[PDB]
Amino acid sequence: HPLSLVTRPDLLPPAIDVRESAPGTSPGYVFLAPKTGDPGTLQSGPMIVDNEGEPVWFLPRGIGALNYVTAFQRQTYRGEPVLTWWEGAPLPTGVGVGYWVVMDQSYREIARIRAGKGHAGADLHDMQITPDNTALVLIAEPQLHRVDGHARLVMNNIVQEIDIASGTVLHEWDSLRHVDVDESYLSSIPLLPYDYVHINSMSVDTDGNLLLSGRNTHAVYKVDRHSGDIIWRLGGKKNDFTMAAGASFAWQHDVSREGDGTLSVFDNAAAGSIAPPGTVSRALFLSVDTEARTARVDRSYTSPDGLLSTSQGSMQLLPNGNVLVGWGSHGYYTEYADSGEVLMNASFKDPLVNSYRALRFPWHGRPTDSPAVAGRAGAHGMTVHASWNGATEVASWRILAGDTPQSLSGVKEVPKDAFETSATVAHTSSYVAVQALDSTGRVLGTSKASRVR
Ligand SMILES: [Mg+2]
Ligand SMILES: [Mg+2]
Repeated sequence: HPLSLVTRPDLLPPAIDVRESAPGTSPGYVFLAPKTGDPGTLQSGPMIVDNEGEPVWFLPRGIGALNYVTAFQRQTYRGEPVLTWWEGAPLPTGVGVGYWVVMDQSYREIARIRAGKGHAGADLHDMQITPDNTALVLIAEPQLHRVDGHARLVMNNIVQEIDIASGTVLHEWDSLRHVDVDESYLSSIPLLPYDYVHINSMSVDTDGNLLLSGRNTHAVYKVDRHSGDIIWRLGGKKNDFTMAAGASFAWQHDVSREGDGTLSVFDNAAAGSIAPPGTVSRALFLSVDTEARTARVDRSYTSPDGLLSTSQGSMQLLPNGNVLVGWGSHGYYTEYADSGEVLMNASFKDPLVNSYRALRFPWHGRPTDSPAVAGRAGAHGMTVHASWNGATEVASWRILAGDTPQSLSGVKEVPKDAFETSATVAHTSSYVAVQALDSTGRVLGTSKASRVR
């Protein structure tokens, strides 16, 4: 697991093993938020890696076990590509109270999305920036609710649509207001708040209505954007559609409408003893017929390692037709072709490290700092180390050497082959520096002059 970096001893990004990387893997980078279940004694935060698992960007923003990072992905705000992730405190039911960070391509925070007034914070499970520059945020707050005549404590879910610039709440959807408690499949703990629906995904369908994934009800709800009425229920105790054998899902995550028209559902299909022997989690693409009220499996993708993710997970349809799956509780992620052939299979070197999602996006990082450099003298001469956290366009490094910071001269150019590239030179100098070069040889940035040690 994380070996020391010479130029950045403050960064300890988790290591990843790519057991298979066949040709045809979609371009772009993989977005992860590694965590040690929670405080793991290892760094955690948003991470961007390449197809070899080598880190491209890593930002430690963990605060022990009182405040951690999850649900890292790329979104679009005001037509510009941005980074979003969640930070906050965990709760016993597995939900959290926190906020969402919005950061630009220069890696500075440009916005922070919080729950509306009157609520402690937003839940960690999902958040979606709409093309209307609004925020779909999930609030999970305990409320007293009369079930079977008994007053009980239940885990209510509120979905708010919030303008980013003003923070004003434009729409609000109360789950206890449309979904009954006895629709849940989860057994009742007498002291814990009854997490009856446990929404973990929010998506906007092609018609503008909302698609909400209820984990503990095994159901997907189509909600009118304005009136808040439930259009239909897919799965669960009040299912509107006819299901085949393997079309029914359970404890599912990450539901969205795809370009081909199918509905994507990550069927975890199990929980942690609170599943039939042999079941595996599967990535589901379903064709739903609203006229006949039926839904069948278009295609499904299973793990080559026979994994059964009891929680978390993600799926993504890539532009070339590939399917990228994040196995959630299991620290694996797999990219398939349409035919189901495995193109990329990767896992964290530490088995205790996992990520909520594993998504692929193109990214163009423009760091506002300078490259980091370090030089160590020796018998051969000098060994020069170079890194630039967040830089995506660096193709090679130019090594500068000189006796004074003002008399630096270029001695050697080497390709970038890792997050931190190391190269030796047959000379010994008093100062070294590096220049990051893109594929055409244009200079992207220059490090400070570093005294050789
Ligand atoms: Mg989302
Ligand atoms: Mg998805």
